[PDB]
Amino acid sequence: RKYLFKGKRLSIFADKAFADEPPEPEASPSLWEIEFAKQLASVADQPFENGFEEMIQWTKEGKLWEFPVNNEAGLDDDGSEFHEHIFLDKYLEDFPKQGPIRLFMELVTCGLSKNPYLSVKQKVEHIEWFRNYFNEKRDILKENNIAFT
Amino acid sequence: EKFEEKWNDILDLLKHMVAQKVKPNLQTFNTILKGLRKCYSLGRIPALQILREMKHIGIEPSLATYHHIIHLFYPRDLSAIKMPSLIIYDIMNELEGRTFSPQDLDDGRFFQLAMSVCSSLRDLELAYQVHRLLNTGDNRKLVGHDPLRKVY
Amino acid sequence: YYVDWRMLRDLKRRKMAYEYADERLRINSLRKNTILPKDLQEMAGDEIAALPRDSCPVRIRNRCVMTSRPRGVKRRWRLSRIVFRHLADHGLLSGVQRAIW
Amino acid sequence: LHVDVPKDVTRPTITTSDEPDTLYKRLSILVKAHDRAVLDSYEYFAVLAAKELGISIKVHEPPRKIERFTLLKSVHIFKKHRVQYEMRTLYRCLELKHLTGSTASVYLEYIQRNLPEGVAMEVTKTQIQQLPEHIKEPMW
Amino acid sequence: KNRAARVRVAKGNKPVSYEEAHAPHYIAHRKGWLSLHTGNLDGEDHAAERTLEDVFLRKFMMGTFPGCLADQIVLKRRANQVDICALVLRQLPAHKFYFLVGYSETLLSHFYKCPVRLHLQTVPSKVVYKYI
Ligand SMILES: [Mg+2]
Repeated sequence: RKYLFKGKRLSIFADKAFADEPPEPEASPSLWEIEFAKQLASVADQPFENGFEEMIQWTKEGKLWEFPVNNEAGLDDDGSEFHEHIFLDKYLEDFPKQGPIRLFMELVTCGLSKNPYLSVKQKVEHIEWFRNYFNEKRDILKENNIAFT
Repeated sequence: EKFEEKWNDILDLLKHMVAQKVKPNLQTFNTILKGLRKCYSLGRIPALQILREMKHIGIEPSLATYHHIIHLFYPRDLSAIKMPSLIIYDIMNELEGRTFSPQDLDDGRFFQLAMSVCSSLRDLELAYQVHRLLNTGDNRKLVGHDPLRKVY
Repeated sequence: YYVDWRMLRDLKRRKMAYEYADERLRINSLRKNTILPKDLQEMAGDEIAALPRDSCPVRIRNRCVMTSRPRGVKRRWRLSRIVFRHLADHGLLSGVQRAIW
Repeated sequence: LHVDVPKDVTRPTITTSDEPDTLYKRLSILVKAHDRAVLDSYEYFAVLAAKELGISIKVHEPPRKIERFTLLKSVHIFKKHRVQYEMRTLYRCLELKHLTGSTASVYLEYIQRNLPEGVAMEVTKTQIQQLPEHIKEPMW
Repeated sequence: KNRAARVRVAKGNKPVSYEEAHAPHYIAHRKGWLSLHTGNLDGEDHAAERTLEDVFLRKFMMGTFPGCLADQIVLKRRANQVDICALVLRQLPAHKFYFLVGYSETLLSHFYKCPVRLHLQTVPSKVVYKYI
């Protein structure tokens, strides 16, 4: 008799041959859409039932460590590569191609390649400091027969 | 003043939703049914028609959508208790074993309302189906808040 | 408030040595070698001297974090022998017991 | 619960990828603690857990370490009178074998989350992989 | 004579608890450790930081529950979680404990940036091991 899905319908609308044609984020989430979502969450918001459900919520919030333990979780050094940390001679092009300054900077870049506590950006900054230092000391170097830049 | 005019007006808004190529969502139908709870006597045939259109469009009825149909077919202040409607039995068969998620602001209301209808009809078998639905998956999260959890 | 004025002075020495760590590293590197002209090395010997005295990291002293005691400190806990004994003798340090053998 | 029981409990979604899985030839788990009895209970819990998932496990007890240091007993003077303290570290090594990368993550998570207080783990995975494609063929 | 952590004999009228009765040389023999972390195990770091955090957590709980602590608190660190287990006398009303638990947990989680939980076991009165 009172069949839920058998009988006449309004028929104002038609079958959705095309579905969800406009994207859900038509614009950046507005205050109206941001607030309705918060209310939907409260609809199913019930208190913790055991220590598992509490730890699940802490994990979703980042409060509790993820397992298995990864000692480098969230620790990506600018998405670098091993070759960037190890091969640093590209940055010594401005320096003299030979001579005492080249011999010294070779030692500097050798240590920087073996430094696990510095990022590529910090390693480059050590190189740049010496470039500007010797430039300021152009006159003292020239007396010693060393030509810089 | 006139329901027939009022209903024809609300339908006109729906007709302009298709002229402008705007497709309705769950909230659109949920809003219409919540309004129909005022006219219990005359909203029964309109209310069922909406749910059939919901499936044809492809919108999936949520717990809130049934919460409104129950109110409209099982009034709390119902003098005519001699021959109550049987729709509650059909809905429970439809929702048997399904899992539901928060998709509206009246999802919590459904379970408290379903238990009330079971007590009114003095059918304990139906109460087990309603409670059994609450236990499937994580439906327990939609029982209700502090006021409605103790009533259920 | 820190424990005493001696702990405060040390705290500042530790915060100014961190600021001047890179600088004192780069300049001091120019002196700890035999590859650069001695004229440059003598000049870096003066730039390092010109930096503020509190930048020098050998003026830091390890003091008890709770009593600011200069000597008698244990570096693993940063506490003096006297303060460490109070916590150990009470079962408040995890795994520390008396040594009987 | 006597009469009220869940009907269809929700279970997490595990989707098989198309990437090949890691192959761990060995996986050494060195747990450390001040208390031997805690290691015995964890050794029982871990060995029982490994056996229930199909993992092959062996256990041995590395020699314990005791670190002793001396302190001065008096607050002032009285040099000759000292007090000595010690810390004891006890070890239990769970040597697992022939584990895929999915089996080693779920097992390590399960046993790492249940690591008692005062117990530290030192996992040492040993992966086995083919040779680099360049190395496979000498190229001049 | 050794005066360290010894509740000296009175005339038989001083009620000492199990923890108080035992001198330091019974640590690891008859009585255990009040704090359990992995920072004093061999080849482990951050002993200084765990020990300082404990000292504060003990002074904080005393002031937050003044006169309501029957015995010393027990601190348990697992992963980044901190757990405070305290025997508390039944002096205060029940709802006051719910306030102090919510307050002390939230405040200590935002101060050490770790999840902190408070576990309270209520006793009718202090438990006396022996009268000394
Ligand atoms: Mg010194």
